[PDB]
Amino acid sequence: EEEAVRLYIQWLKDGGPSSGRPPPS
Repeated sequence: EEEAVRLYIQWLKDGGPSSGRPPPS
């Protein structure tokens, strides 16, 4: 991957679109 994901999935590891944050983008 490209950290399309690795900040994402990972953001998603954080809880995705329901994280305390928002997506990688």
